[PDB]
Amino acid sequence: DPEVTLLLQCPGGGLPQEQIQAELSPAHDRRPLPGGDEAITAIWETRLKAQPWLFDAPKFRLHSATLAPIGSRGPQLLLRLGLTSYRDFLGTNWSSSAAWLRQQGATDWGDTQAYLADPLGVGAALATADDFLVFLRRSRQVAEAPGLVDVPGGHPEPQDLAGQLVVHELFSSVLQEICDEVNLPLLTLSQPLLLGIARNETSAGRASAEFYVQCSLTSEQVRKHYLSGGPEAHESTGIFFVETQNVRRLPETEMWAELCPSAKGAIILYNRVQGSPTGAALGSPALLPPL
Ligand SMILES: CCNC(=O)N1CCNC(=O)[C@H]1CC(=O)OC
Repeated sequence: DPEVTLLLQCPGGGLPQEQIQAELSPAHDRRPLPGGDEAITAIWETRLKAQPWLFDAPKFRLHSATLAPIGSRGPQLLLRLGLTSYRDFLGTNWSSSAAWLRQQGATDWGDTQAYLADPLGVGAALATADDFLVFLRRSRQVAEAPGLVDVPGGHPEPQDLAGQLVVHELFSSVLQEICDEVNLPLLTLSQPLLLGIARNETSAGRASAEFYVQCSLTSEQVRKHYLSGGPEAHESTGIFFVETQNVRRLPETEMWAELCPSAKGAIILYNRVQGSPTGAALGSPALLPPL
């Protein structure tokens, strides 16, 4: 799977909000482009003069994520974050010249991402009460990954002493994205666990935080809630469900070729962090079938 790389695999079956620190600093921002940020401004102007209803929006930038020594007390993860925008994304990661910006970042800063917006995405492995994960079909008419399978999520917009509010907005945003797209009541959702961070190499290395969320509704109830919004209540064109039993071997299925990179990230991290048992009981052959 060359189009997805794991930046972080969380310990302990995934980290709760209270174990994560953020450092939001202008030291974590994109570097100005070698010939100047006028190249970004020019692409944006061209785009607005075709689609003048488009708007800019602020985004969090991922710089890096450092895990504590395993088994330690205290904060277990430090997220280093800066600020970027939708405009900066369109002029760097989405640019035809994105590979040239990665090579120049390696040369100038020893960092393939130094000249990339790299907005932080969020996504969920969302499990039902009857042990299915939730999948969404993307419209064939959008610009990014048309017609591909996704999981719930999005790209959160901003608003450890500003740090804790930023971690709160990241955990909040994955629940809000589930309520907005799947049409589930907030009180049917567990507090999220962070499983890890995956990078999309087809989008020049931009990263998504992948979470596990449990729903108290069955697959049939989740489907009713999604459909009862009507076609205007969701950006996706359909919903479907795969038994957690079968998610284990999803990379061997014909579905795998249809998953967008960030959804592949969520499923690899679900299988390594919530699946893959370590103890004698769940590891026994009748509960963990060989091959
Ligand atoms: C639905 C919320 N719109 C949104 O988040 N955008 C990203 C920021 N600006 C935009 O103009 C749109 C572009 C887009 O793809 O929306 C159709």
